Amino acid sequence: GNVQTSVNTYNITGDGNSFTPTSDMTSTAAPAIDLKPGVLN
Amino acid sequence: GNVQTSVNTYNITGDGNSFTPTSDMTSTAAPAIDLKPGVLN
Amino acid sequence: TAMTMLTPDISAGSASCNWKSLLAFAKDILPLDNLCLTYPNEFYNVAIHRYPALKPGNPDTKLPDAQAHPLGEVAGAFNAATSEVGSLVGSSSTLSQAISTMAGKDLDLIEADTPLPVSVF
Amino acid sequence: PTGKLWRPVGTSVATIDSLAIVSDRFGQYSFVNEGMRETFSKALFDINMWQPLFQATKTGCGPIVLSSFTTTTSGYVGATAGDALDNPVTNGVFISTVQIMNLQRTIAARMRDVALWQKHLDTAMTMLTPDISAGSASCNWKSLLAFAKDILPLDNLCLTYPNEFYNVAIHRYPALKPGNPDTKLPDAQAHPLGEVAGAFNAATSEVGSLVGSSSTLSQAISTMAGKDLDLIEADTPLPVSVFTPSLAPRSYRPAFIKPEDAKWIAEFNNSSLIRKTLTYSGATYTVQLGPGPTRVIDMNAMIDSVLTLDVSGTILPYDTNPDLSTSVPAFVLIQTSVPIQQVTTAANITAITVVSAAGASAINLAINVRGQPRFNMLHLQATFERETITGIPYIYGLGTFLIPSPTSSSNFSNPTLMDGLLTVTPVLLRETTYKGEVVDAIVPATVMANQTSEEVASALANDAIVLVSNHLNKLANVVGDAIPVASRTDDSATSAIVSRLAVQHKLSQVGQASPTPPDYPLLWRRAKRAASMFVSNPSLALQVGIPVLTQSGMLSALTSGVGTALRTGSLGKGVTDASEKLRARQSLTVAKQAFFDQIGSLWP
Amino acid sequence: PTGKLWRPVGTSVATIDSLAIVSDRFGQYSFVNEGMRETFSKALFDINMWQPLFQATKTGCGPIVLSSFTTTTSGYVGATAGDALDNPVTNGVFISTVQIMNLQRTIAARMRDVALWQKHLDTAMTMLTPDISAGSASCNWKSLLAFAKDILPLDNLCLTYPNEFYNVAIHRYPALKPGNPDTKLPDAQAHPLGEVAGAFNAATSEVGSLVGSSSTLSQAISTMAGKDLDLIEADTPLPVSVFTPSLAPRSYRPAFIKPEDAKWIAEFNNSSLIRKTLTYSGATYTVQLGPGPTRVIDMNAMIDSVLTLDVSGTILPYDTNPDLSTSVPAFVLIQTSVPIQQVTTAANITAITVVSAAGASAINLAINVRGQPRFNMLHLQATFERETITGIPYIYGLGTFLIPSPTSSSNFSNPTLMDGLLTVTPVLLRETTYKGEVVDAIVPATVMANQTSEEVASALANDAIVLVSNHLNKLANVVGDAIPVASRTDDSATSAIVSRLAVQHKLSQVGQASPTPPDYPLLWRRAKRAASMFVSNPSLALQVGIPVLTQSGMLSALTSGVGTALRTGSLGKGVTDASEKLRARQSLTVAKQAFFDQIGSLWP
Amino acid sequence: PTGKLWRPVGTSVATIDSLAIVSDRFGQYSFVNEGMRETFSKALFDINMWQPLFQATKTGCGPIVLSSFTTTTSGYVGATAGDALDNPVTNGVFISTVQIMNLQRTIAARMRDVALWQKHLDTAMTMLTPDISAGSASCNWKSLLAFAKDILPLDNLCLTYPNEFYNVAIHRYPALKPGNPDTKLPDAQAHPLGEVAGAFNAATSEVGSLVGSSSTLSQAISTMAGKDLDLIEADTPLPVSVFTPSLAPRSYRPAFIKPEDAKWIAEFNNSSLIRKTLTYSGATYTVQLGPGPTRVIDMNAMIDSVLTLDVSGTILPYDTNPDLSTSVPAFVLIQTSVPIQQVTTAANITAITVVSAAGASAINLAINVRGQPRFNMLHLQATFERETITGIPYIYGLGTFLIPSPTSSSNFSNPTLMDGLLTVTPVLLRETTYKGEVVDAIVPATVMANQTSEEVASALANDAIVLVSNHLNKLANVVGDAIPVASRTDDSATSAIVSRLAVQHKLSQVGQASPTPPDYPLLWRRAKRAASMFVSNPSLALQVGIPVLTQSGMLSALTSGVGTALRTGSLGKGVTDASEKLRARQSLTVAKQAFFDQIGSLWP
Ligand SMILES: *C(=O)CCCCCCCCCCCCC
Ligand SMILES: *C(=O)CCCCCCCCCCCCC
Repeated sequence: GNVQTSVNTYNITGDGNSFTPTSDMTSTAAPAIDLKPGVLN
Repeated sequence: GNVQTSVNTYNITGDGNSFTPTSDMTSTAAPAIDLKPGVLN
Repeated sequence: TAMTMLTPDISAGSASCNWKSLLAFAKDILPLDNLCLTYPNEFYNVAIHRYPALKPGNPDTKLPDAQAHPLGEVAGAFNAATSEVGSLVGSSSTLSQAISTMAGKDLDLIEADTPLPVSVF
Repeated sequence: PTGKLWRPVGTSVATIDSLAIVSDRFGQYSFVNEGMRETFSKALFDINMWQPLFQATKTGCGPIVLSSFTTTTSGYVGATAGDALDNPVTNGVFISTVQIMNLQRTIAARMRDVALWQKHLDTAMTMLTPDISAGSASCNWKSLLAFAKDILPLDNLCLTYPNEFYNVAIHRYPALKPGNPDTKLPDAQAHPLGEVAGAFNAATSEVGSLVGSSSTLSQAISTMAGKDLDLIEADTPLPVSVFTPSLAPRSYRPAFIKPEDAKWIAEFNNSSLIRKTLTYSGATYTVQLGPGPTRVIDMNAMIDSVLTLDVSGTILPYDTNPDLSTSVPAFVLIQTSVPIQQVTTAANITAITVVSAAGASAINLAINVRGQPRFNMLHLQATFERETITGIPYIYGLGTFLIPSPTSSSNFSNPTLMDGLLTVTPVLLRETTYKGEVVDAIVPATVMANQTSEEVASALANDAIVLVSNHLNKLANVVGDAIPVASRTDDSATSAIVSRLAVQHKLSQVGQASPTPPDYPLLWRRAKRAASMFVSNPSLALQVGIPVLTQSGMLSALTSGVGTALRTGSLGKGVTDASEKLRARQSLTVAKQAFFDQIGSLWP
Repeated sequence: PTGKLWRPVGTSVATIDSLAIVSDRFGQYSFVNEGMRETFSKALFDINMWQPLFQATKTGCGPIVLSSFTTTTSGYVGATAGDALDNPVTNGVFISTVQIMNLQRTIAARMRDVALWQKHLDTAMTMLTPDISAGSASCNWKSLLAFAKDILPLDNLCLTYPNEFYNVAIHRYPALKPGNPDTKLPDAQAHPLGEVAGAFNAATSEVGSLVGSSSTLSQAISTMAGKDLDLIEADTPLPVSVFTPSLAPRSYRPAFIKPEDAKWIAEFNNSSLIRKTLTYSGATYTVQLGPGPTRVIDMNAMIDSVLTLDVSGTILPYDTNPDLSTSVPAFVLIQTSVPIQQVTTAANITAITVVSAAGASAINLAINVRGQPRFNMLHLQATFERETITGIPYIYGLGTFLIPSPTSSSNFSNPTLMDGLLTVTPVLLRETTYKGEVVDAIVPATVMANQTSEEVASALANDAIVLVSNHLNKLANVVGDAIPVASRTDDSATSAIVSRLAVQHKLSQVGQASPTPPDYPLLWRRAKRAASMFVSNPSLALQVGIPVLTQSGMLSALTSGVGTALRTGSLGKGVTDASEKLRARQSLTVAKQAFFDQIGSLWP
Repeated sequence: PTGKLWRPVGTSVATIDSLAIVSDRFGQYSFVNEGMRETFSKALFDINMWQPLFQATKTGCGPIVLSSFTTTTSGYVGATAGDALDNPVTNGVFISTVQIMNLQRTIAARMRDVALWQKHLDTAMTMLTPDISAGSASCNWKSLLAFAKDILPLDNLCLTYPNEFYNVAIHRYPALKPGNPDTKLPDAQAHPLGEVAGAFNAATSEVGSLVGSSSTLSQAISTMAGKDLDLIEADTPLPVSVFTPSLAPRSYRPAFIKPEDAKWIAEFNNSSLIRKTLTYSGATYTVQLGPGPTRVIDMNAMIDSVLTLDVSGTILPYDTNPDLSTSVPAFVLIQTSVPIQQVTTAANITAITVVSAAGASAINLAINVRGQPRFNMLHLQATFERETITGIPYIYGLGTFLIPSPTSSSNFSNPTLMDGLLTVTPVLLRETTYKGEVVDAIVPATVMANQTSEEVASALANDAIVLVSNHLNKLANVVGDAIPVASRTDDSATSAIVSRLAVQHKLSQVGQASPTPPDYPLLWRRAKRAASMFVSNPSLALQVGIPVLTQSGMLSALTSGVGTALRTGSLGKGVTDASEKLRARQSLTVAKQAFFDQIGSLWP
């Protein structure tokens, strides 16, 4: 967790972070991208 | 009690709230609204 | 079920209960199917207007208000058990109530000396 | 427009022939229609996300803009000169072949790069369930971190780049809200790059989950149109192909199946024994057809399959009648002159071929398992073929014993090894079998309430019955799945049936005193268990004597209901019992909050 | 915008009621939003492709431009006057109803046309696997052609139009690269109309196949939200409906199931025999309840099903005790006064109803299979109904024998035909059964590690256990499928569990010398086999005494991990073992190149 | 573009650093790309539809325009400053976080609202199958209505709002055509809001159903790329993970499985008996290894599983040899010095551990079922672990009896309880087993035609064979499903094989008189049953001695054919037998028209 500083806009051990799940926003990237023949073109 | 922010003018977990009954203001909404025939018109 | 679940109504002098505890407490008791757990300060804002017990902390001085301003401002003022005389809302009705009967059944004329249809009873 | 772009090779005037795919040193420019940019953008978007980890580890090469693989050509873009003429596009955005190659191998190379890191980020992320589905629940960050500082095994990648993975993470888990730099506090809202998608997956308390209930429907709709559940009780010849019978090899236990319970299996019900002989491999053996009826697999009405009669664990009493031992058990065909069930004595049996014997007598195949010597699990097995039995009116497959010398001891034995678990496997799907005949088409409606209790369980692997069972079974999972045939909600399924019972019970009341006005509360409930009994055991609808379900209306009715029922579910079908379902989710988040509370104490 | 187009109707300013669906002589113009043109273009595009075969065979009628079915009207387009008012579209592209009819029946008519040819092109194309997945591999064209000139059966359509099919083909198989006319050499690049799609399906060596790995994820995501794998170990009442129990009729073998191993089956454990009588069809028979305990199906705790006790292949010793023969085997209910397991003698048994007898005594149902006469496969069968047993505290279903005359011979026999394979089929899904009681909701978490080894395998078709098993089974295939719980990759699944074991073993160490600092290398590995043992045999998580898996945390934990795990797979999840997977694909292309080499020699 | 919108925080000059997610009091504006508006519009469109029911019941709040949740900001929109710099969008349409919240909870709240009504509309709609699939068929409206006026149960919502539901309905069922107000007659055409979608689902008589045939293909394509059917007979090491083995616990019947038919099970084939002893729980018992060979589960070659040997319904002759009774049956390991199959007498058996005994002797576990006392269904069960047997060259799991006192009576008994149904469940997927060894990778091609008839059915739960069977099984359902391997259509599957047979039979003819020119009509037909026999019983392709199917070419060939075959189906694949399929649909509509005719009379 050693301080970095600019590489990325947020420090991990940074001031006032906060792990806190909300039933409201179910974390998700993009897995189901459609590529099948008919659907991709 | 998770922070909201604007939906309503007050946060519940907000700063310096205060439960404190006073014999002076007996909490009450409006139940006895008169609607009987003669009295409503 | 959440409000009365901590008698927000006393009738002589005051009496507080440090808010943190209170909340962290009902966070328990309240059964998982209420609606005061799904909207805390969406119910709280409705509540503040019905219980002059819950005084919300003012945003720009972060302290209560002494006075409590629930929408039922007057009605709630005139129900408090005023120490001079029991309760105006009570003593008032217990009277109009009796007045109703007195005229109604026909208590007047109770020992009238003359034929009266049984219906009159 | 769509397809490759073309341009007037003959110049100016572009007719349906003065065109030509504008190819060149880069390959052919194919048009990138609006939606197809959504994909390549959605793919690149998911890679750019990992920007902070690409720089940290000096891989990558800057953010991949999809505008680096395309171009701004203009011409007519279609699939063929003729139709491309009706799509004059100006300064459209096309991607040349050689480019369609990089945007491909780039998204592929980068995809590996991230696929790896993305795996480390995960073993650490999910390693503290950042996902609840009712209300919230925090877990003081210090602890959390100081905790994973432990658990995470020394070869992750979340220990070598904490806030190089954290920055990638913040965009995938709206659970981790980074503390704002100039107020040093969270944000209430969480802004992960998947802003919308993640919003529309949360288990919304009004109705289960839109992403769920939506698919469980489109999924069912697929099947309904696909297999051909529609037309499930159609009354007219249908090619077996229409039933896509696959992976279908059912096994039995004959020598038990009554002949009338399944046409493909006749029996030698004759008074005495019918000892015959046959020179097999020099040695002369005697097929028995012993005391009992000896049910044998008939050959006609037997779709050229792969019969594999297994004889194992089954008793082998060579202990008593010594006659039994020494005889090599073997599946043998038996051509009889007079039709079986009319074949009295040996002179009647034309010939007997040992289609597959078992090397080594019955005293090496044994194995003592507490007195009663059993059969060492072995599989005899023919490969019956429709035409190898051409002309031959009577012929039967029999997995008997082949005794090397019949005696008085084997006078009440009857060596039929058919008590074993035989497994026929239709090796030629095109041809089915029904009521004893081989056909190429079924008549669905015919097979309904036409089999008996066991004229079903005794069906022959890939025969109408087994096909008109594999079919109902799909339709049975579409209702079971999508439709709510398992609650007092008088659903579309049990509703289609109720309307039939009414229209039915209503005309049966027409003519005569009509002393009974139709019920309805009783009809709704009767049809509810009818539709329910179906979802339950799809098969039943084939057995004669099943209430409601077996009248010609139903099914033909049911399906076409369930049909339109799926094509309207809405999206919020999940509103069903979305109350207890919700209350159960809050139940879990309350217990998971309890977990975070320990992570929060133990590792302060 | 979307929906039908509306336009102001009647006198007044445009308003929410001024509007009216602009219908007319052509039907109603429905708007053709951007994406919906992608489909009809993608559909027509796939037809135009077959242009060279339409002219050759004089069918068709020119290329189908989607711009022939639409129009350029303008107005407000919504689903209802109210909302259509907020979509003023000018010169949008709408397709009128009567047109939405042709673009339909045209794409349908043409679709048949091509579907046919397209089938001939194929039996010839795939008839030489034009698809490899690692590196390249040619096959000198002359040979190839001169070869198919053979194989292809005389009724194809690739022999009647070679380079009329070839031109269609070149656009579907980037394997066949036509030789350019003015340099008479190939092109290196292959330009098939499916330029992009075909590029994005190639098994990219970096990560298996984007089209694969992508779907295997969205597929799992569907299930995860669908069935309701989430909430899998929720601790609170859940309607059976929430478990979509369908096609669920499990079969057993009672008269073996211990009474305590499954509440729905009590036994008459009494000293002597309990011969009772009953006039059934005139004739008086004696139910036995012989020497042993005779386990009988209890009626209460028996969800109104369709009990069908099959009695076949099972021994039938009418040979010894002649008493047994002559008795028609039959499933019979038995109402007892005092509760069973307290019912001593005949006077205790209230009454006995033959709910389903077998016509013909025990000497026609037999069939000799080597001394030991078996039972000709037959199915007795009641149709128990919740309320037909109202009030009646004690009643049991028993598939006994009904002896026409009890004797000394049958003094140690005990005619319970329950040794047969009974098959109960819940005929009314809404109601489940648990621990012996009938309910309408389960409490998942309760059924975990609460059954015993066999208090599971002895479950009753559609009972909590069988439901809390059908559920885990889905969640078991989502992990088994999507997540890599079968390699040393400490995946998201086995990771969610590890965090529980830590937090768990960590507090059990709190208070007292704490002489053991948590392990982790040992915890990771212990939780890996825990998550693995689950994917393996989903059931286990119900049996008391299973390491890790049965602690309240796990599962509730696992799923919610596996959950978020699927919602982030990326696309290149296939990077897992995409090395040996790749090396195996090159292995195949090397062997397939070997094939083309013979096609290349034999047919020079 | 896509992602959140950014703006030059440093003003004017927007570089790859002077940007910053434009967040604020509303959250972060995320861009709403063209297609993502299609969804939220398609979702809102399906809600607006229910407008007439929202007003009727005073819920709702007016029509939901998607233009109420968005905005018209402008800036650069990407996933990260770097890539967002290449998407300058002006006055794009973004939806702020707090808005992405309402459009969410609104569509959710409204979704509940309608989901409910929409359910009532249905129990009434489908309650008269408004969907036919061939030709038309009316049902005079008066009757219809006056009819449902009955059936519909008193708690619907279609009785409280008839033409408040009717107006919602008219837009979902193009069956109900409302009578036009100013000509008081229908319309011929039906204009339901789903105008197009409903047009493209009708079972078009030319080809089954585009929506069906389309999916049944994309569905198969998913699998083909997913599981990894491609590479199905790859000849090279493949991690077991590549086979996603899940929910895989197979059960047997050892003490029957020949040792050579399955390496994981050796037998003590020794002359006399081998009575050993062992102090178990104080009491001294004698393991027997009786008269017969007593096949025992070998421990090496036994993937640390969960062996659970069930012993029930199996005979228990404590009646004869009294020696048997009193002995607690129990699964026990047996470490032998000299390798088994070479272990002659007691002094040879190193030690014997009772890994799991059954409390209570063999006379409480019994239960008389007609003379022959059986075993009360009970499950003994070890938990074998790879390394608990480290070093130990010889050790075997044996579910024997543990007699408390061997006698002359048990001199021909042999107490192996292995005749029971043992169920091994691999508890650690990563490791597989092949030919007796434990490995981490299979070599597919090796397992083809390498097992024998029963060297397959005797496979050990999660061993190469069982894995190279679970795999073919998927590929078997892709062909069975998508491809027409069940009709005389010489499909792409049976075609890929035919080309192999030719190339094969053609070179075997090279060199020598070549007196036989290849056949082809006979080859096509031989390969048709080969591809067909595969779809039928996928397994076979593992057994030595199967025509065609087991030559190295096929399969590796087949799949790669079936592969490209699915990636071209077109859409109208349903044209296959779309004639009888059509004729069957007309058959149903003729019978359903017959129904409407009664609804039309009974309720006039
Ligand atoms: C410094 O690296 C100390 C360890 C703190 C973080 C290491 C990784 C564990 C936390 C992950 C944060 C990013 C997403 C999980
Ligand atoms: C967050 O919701 C934590 C729980 C705190 C409040 C929940 C409801 C109990 C207190 C009620 C406040 C409004 C009027 C009772």
